[PDB]
This record gives sequence, structure tokens and C-alpha cells, in this order.
Amino acid sequence: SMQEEDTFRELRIFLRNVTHRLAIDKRFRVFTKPVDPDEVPDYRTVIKEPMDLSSVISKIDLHKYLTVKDYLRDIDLICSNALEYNPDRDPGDRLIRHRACALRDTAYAIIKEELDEDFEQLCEEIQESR
Ligand SMILES: CN1[C@H]2C[C@H]3CN(C=O)C[C@]31C(=O)c1c[nH]cc12
Repeated sequence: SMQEEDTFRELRIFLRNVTHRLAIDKRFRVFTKPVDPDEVPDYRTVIKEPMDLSSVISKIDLHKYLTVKDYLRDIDLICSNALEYNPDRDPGDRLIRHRACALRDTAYAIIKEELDEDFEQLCEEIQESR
């Protein structure tokens, strides 16, 4: 229905606003663009599904996310990719791990405060009907 397409439009507006707020935070600069194959040729041999905040905006606009659950699986993949690629005790690996945890925790905190639970449940029931 037109009403269901208005529901998914409102979801995309909400997801673009949360993603912009994460992308401008200086802590999360390393997560804003794909890893350059030049500088890290090893990356795409270890990490089988790369993800970053520029790719997330492109996915919103391609209508890849019908629920906030869907979106949070890609925020969780940005964070788990950084934990698995940088697992060592040295300061450069500990710094990116602490940033990746802060990106995940910050996204979940904004959604807990600003997402209405009944809006999410509506998106889930339209998705399950298709
Ligand atoms: C997005 N979803 C739904 C449910 C809830 C369960 N989750 C599993 O990962 C995260 C979660 C969340 O934080 C919400 C805040 N309002 C609605 C929601």
C-alpha cells in the first residue's frame, strides 16, 4: 500500500540521520570509507565481508534495509570486522578496538532513545507479509 511505502520512507530518513551523526564524530573517521586495497592488500584476504559508513548510506538509498534490525546487523559487522582484524595488545590495535566498541554502543544508544518500538514492530510485520 501507499501507507506501507510511507512507513519505509520514514525508516530511511531516520537511518540517514543516525548514520550522519556517527560519520561526523572524529572517533569514527577510520570507519567512514572502505579500506584501501593498496595500503592494506592483506585486508580482503582476512575480512570476508568488508563494511563501512559510506557503504551503509549507499545501502539505505538502494532500499536494502526494511527494519532497524537489518541496519544494526551492518553496524555490528563494522565493529566485529575491526575486532577480528586488530586483535593484538599493542596500542594501535587497542585504540581501534575501543573506537569500534564506541561506534556500536553509540548507535544502539541513539536507537534506544529515538526509535519508537511500535514503529520498528510495524516495519517487521510489513517485511514478514512480503
Ligand atoms: C532494534 N531493535 C528493536 C528491538 C531491539 C532488539 N535488538 C536486537 O539487537 C535491538 C532493538 C532496539 O534497540 C530497539 C529500540 N526500539 C525498538 C528496538
